[PDB]
Amino acid sequence: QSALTQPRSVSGSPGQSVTISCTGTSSDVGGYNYVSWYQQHPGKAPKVMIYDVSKRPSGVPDRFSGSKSGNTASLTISGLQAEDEADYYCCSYAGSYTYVFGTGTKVTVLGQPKANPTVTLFPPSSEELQANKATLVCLISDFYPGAVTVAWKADGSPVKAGVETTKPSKQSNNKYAASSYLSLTPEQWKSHRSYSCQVTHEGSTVEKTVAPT
Amino acid sequence: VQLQESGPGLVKSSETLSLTCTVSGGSISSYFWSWIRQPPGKGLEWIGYIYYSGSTNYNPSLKSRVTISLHTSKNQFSLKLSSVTAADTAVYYCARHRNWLFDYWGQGTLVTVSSASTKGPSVFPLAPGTAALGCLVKDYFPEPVTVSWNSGALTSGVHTFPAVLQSSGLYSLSSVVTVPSSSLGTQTYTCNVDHKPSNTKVDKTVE
DNA sequence: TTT
Repeated sequence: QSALTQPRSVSGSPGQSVTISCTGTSSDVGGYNYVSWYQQHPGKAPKVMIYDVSKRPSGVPDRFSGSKSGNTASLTISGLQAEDEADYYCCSYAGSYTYVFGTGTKVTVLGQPKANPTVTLFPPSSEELQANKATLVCLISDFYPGAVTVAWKADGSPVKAGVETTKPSKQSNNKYAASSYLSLTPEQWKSHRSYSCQVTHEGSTVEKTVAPT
Repeated sequence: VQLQESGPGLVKSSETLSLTCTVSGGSISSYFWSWIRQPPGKGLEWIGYIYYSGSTNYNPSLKSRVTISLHTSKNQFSLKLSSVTAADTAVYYCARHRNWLFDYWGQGTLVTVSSASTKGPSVFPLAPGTAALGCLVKDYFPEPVTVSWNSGALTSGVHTFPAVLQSSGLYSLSSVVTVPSSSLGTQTYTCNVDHKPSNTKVDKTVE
């Protein structure tokens, strides 16, 4: 089945509220009330925060609440505290003894002003082309919050195959950076007129383009 | 009550990945017993679960490859994932599933899928207000590699990215430096790549 | 076989 759709990034200052959506289908999220939510801090196992749409396990603070509307579940965190910064996954029963997890949302508890990413797209080096290989390298730097969506295009047309993207990691200056690689053959690289790396960060999109030359 | 995964961290391509979960402080005579995985930097993926009575139910996209078994005399349950490729590289978690939720999770075990022998990286230049430049450190195994710039003298604006494991079973990473564009072709910028597992060092001046 |  298809993973449940979540936003990549949600954010708020300490004391504010955020809501995370989790969109499924009528055969999972909107088919049962067996929706659960999981919190994951770096390097740790997921930890259950909500089950049966709206119930809290013992020990989970009351600032976490769950709800549902049609085929969309929502996790709401009121009065954000610094320790709420983590990844959050919804999960739903999906019929005939199966479960499907959502794609995950990074919750950022804002401690800096937001920073837009600087995007540099490198074409394959002539040295790499001589090695009968081709990698486009899309470098994304100096952004906050640390969550970004990367999409690749070949002559304005989405390219899903041969894409590898790194989870954003903190730079030495406390903003984030991420990287995406599009792996092609030299012939693929030469056959197309243009290639683009499209970076989406907090509503805004930055696009860089490169062509064989 | 506690679950913990045991078994190897490195499996060869096209072989069977085997893990065991040992339950302590509790029996396996109730509930469901589940496996979930998470590729590095990506989302959770349910693999399957087994009911205490033996009934197995797996993710439909992994069905023909997955075996979950109970071992009651050891209070364990196991996972076998056949036909493994680099795409199966993930943190594998066991978890108890009770009353429609996953409540006690193991710490997880990273399983890397590769039949790669030790190999040193190819280093390719990422040639350039400010300008970004870098080095693509490609097709090495195993981790780690360390990258410095100008023998550690240049640290401002430097960022080295986490490694990606490609479909080949070999790792790649990039390291980048943001410098003033007026210094290009006068200042030299050299990435020093150190791959101890293959006894390899590469210096690459990028221009 | 199976909350």
